[PDB]
Amino acid sequence: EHVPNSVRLWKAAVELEEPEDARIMLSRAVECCPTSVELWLALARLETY
Amino acid sequence: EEPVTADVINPMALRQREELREKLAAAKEKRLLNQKLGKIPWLDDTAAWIERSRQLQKEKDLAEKRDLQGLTVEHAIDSFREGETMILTLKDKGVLQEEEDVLVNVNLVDKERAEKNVELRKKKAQQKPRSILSKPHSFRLEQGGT
Repeated sequence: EHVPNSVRLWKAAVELEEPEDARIMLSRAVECCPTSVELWLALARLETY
Repeated sequence: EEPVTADVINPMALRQREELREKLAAAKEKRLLNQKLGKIPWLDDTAAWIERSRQLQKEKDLAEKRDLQGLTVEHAIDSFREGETMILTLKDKGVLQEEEDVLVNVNLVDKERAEKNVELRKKKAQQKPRSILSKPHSFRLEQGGT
């Protein structure tokens, strides 16, 4: 809720969140930190059809 | 004739008493501090939290647009000669030794030591000679210098 640029908090939150909410949080983190290639890769891991 | 009341000094029972006192003090501190420490929807859903986070991100984006009085000097006032200045440093004392800090010049102390050694090599209100053993030329600074 303090909007941290750290990916570790986002990574910890995503791994225990619902997959749809997980990808939404990953998109929010990407908006906060575009350089976070891990979040983009995780979102691409759930890119669907 | 009759000895007066004397408490038996037990060196290692006193240690037990000290340990018990320390434990009681620690427990009291814990009890006191827990009072100062024990005073302290969106928690169950994630989509609402992400909506709040996006709203706060939008809000953040919108908001983006000299005085040494009292220090003793362990030297006589007459020891210091007019016309020149000279440096004082703290005298060495143990950290646990609770005593007032005194200001000292190494050269002046060397001079005084030499004077004392010269005096002792040539000297060969009650009971003065041994009063030095049981028991000093210092002045107190006020508003800087004196």
